[PDB]
Amino acid sequence: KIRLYQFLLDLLRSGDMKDSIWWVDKDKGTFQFSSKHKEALAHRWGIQKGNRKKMTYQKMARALRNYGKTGEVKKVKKKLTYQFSGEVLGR
DNA sequence: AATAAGCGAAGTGGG
DNA sequence: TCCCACTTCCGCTTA
Ligand code: NA
Repeated sequence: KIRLYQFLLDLLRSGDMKDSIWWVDKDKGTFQFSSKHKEALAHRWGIQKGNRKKMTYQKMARALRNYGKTGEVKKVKKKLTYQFSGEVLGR
């Protein structure tokens, strides 16, 4: 199945949930979730994965934090904001 | 307090 | 066997 970082990058490229997620500086790979509309995007991730339970933004962000060490996605010190690596953006 | 974002041991999937 | 890539659960911290 698709990886979480790829699901997010694909959404940003397609624009299909523009009210839930958006680029901040696409050249730098920085993006931000909507405070009010991020849960709908989390729900979509869980359904795409076929997980047993309903996915929540909290659980999705718990997965996102695990990318910090390997580098695919890092948290930015701004509300709801993260940054893809150059390697992820290049692929 | 109420609300929200952010943080970081065991269970599940598919190798 | 034992890692992948999360998922789920739980408790805590900061604003
Ligand atoms: Na939140």
